Amino acid sequence: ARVMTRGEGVYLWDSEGNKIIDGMAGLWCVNVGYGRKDFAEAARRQMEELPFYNTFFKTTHPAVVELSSLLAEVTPAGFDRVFYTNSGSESVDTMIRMVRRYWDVQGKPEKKTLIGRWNGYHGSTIGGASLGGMKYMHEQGDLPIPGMAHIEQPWWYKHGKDMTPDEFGVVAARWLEEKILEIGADKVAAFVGEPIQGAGGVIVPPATYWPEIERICRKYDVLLVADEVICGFGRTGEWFGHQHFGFQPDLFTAAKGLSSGYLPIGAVFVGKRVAEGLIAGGDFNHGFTYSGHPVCAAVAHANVAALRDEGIVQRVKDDIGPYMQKRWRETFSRFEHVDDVRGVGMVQAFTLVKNKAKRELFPDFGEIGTLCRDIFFRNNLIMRACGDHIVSAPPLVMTRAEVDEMLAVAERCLEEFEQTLKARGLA
Amino acid sequence: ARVMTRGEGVYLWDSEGNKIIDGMAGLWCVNVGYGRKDFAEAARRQMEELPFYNTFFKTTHPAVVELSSLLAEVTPAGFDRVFYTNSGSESVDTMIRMVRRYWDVQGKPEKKTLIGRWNGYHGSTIGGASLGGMKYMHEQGDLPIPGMAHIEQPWWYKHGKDMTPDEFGVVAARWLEEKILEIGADKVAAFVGEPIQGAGGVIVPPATYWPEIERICRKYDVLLVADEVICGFGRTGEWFGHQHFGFQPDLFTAAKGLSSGYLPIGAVFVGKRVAEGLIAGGDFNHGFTYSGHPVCAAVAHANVAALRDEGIVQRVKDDIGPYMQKRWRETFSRFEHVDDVRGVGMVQAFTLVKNKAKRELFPDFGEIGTLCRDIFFRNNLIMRACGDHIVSAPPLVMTRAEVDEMLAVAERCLEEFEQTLKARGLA
Repeated sequence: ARVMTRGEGVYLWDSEGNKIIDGMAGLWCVNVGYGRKDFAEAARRQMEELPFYNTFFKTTHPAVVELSSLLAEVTPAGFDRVFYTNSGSESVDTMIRMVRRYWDVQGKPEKKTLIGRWNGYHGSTIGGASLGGMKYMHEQGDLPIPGMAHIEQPWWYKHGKDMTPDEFGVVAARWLEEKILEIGADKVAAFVGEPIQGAGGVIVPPATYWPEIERICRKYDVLLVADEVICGFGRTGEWFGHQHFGFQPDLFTAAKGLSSGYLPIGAVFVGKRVAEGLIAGGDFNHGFTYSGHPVCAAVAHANVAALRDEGIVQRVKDDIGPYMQKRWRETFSRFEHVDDVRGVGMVQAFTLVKNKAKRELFPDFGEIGTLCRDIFFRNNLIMRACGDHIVSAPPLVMTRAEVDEMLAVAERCLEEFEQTLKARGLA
Repeated sequence: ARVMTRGEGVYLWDSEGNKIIDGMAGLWCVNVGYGRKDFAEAARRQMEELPFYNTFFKTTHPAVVELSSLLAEVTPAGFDRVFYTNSGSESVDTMIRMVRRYWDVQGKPEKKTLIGRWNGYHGSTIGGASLGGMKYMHEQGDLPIPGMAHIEQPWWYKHGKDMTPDEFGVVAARWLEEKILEIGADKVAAFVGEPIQGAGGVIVPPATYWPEIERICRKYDVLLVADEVICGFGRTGEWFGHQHFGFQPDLFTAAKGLSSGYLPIGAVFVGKRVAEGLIAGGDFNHGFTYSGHPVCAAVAHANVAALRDEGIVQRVKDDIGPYMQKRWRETFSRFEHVDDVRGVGMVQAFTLVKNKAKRELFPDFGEIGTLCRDIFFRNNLIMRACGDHIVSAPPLVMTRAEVDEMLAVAERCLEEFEQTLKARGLA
């Protein structure tokens, strides 16, 4: 009977008048928060004026031109080429086609294999699911399609053995070199990864990881792609997660965080090297020119402008981010069954564990996470479980009072969670 | 710089006040025509009120519920299960995954091959391009992905030899039986086809074709899938092209015709048998419940309501359709280098040919269509060239005056085109 009635800021309300804290910002994407009535006006105006632009005209729709110009002001130097899509999933599928076409154009038609990671998520298309490494997605299908390979994820809690996180980062990155050499560098087109793995559980790699991944890609002349599905548009305090981790990808993909989810959209941001190679090839020219639904572009422009002009991204970096990260660690580090408390900017997580001292996970990874999640939900807090990882990505506009409000509810729920563990003898 | 400034009804206007006739309704999809300010109000209202619906609630967004209920009132019996997407390309990719999962659930994981047609078009994803039969899309890669096969298209003008269209329909459909038997029925999941091939040049199959295709699919336990990317939402005078051709697909895919292109959207309409088979599996349940961007759904609802309530689809069947078809044939049948004048409802075409009597096509199929297309554009009429086929699919609301206006401009260009052939000695 429970229906959602409205949203404002970080809150949702139901038909019974109950306030719900959205600690996940819809699908990790409602970065400016709920209730942006100004976006509705942007959509209305664009649709009344010119919701279409026909290819009969050799020019680009002014709404799309304006969006691309704003994006160029906020994206790293050298990403003047943007190919618009309808979603993060389509962005990934397009990027796969682009990376393969680039090598064809270069006269290296064998260079077609993309390398991803286990527990990596890259959307839901046949191609994206194949690049992804989600156990259940490959489990129930014909995946992966040819020319896809996977390396283990940089999850220190599980795989670190006796290494420090920094030592482990180097070893985890070197799995890419090992895989490139196993396949043959001349068969490898790209490595693709989320700066922080989102759906996998907010797996935050060690500081040593991305620099070594980047060194390895450059050494073997393999393209480097960041999937900014979740880290894009201010989530880490930088505009894009790759900026936080300090690597410089050749292309990066974006999902509906581009519009804070208010209309469906995505994009592939294409760097100078690949853009020039594809422009010589010619078969993405239609897309580079005529991609982007004008009404969706108008909403995304309003959203990106708000992110910049209202100082929202800067505020994550300098203000609410450090506050959230400190408070997050203060709140959860004391629990007997919580470990690997982690996060940066406005994405954060922890893992529910059987025994901290032994780094021992619960068996049937996910059962305990579901149990904890159900408690959060009963208490009108949205934070999700990915296996036994608990994850949070609230709207970036969250105030310190709202941070503290959310944490107080979560803290109460964790106390309940541990009581239920003990009472069922699983502790 | 020639820029588009506005659209109304069947007309587009440029920056220099020129009135252009859109004989193609955007991407074959602007079915209610341009200037629908009421669609803008629907989008505004939905975005102000509730543009999101969170999975925290186990209910469906009211705008999506309302859209699905309306669609069920106009779609064929048995398609109560709809899975929304952002585009026709995503619909196809989703449909491929569904068809494969359905057989997985039935305990037949070997039944994975989908059969399409040469010159068939099913969107731009890796999966869709592989199912499609566009030669250039394939060799611009290492498509198709595995588990895809193709049969020849039912194009009588080229492949009919000395059969009548109806004899040829049976022959062209039996190519499917041949391919199923070659592969083995136990390895074949589905046959997929556009009721009329759109991008392939409005190839209209003989009346005998679809019933034979259906007989074959049912005999060999192969699913039958209609791609309604272009035939959908009133184009043939029926709601869907499969209804015109009198076949019952097990699933069918839709593109942004669902919203007349005003916002990006698509859908997979899933028949009772496949829906029941998937609901047992459980892994499209999230999509079946939570698919559909609510703002896009509100615009699509307004569009589908207008198509029904303003009598637009019925008018194609009983009124403007017959008129267009009669006038089209009256206008083009007389020309020396025009043959196979064809169409139904508001989709129509012809083929530019070297010699009618010999059914001889121009060499380098495409050069000639382009030169005819160029004349059309110079005279501010948008009709598309697919190889040497000239195609038209105007907004369904086009009036008799506008039909005659359009054909008058087309006639002048064809009168011109043939004069230009001789002057080059290509005639």
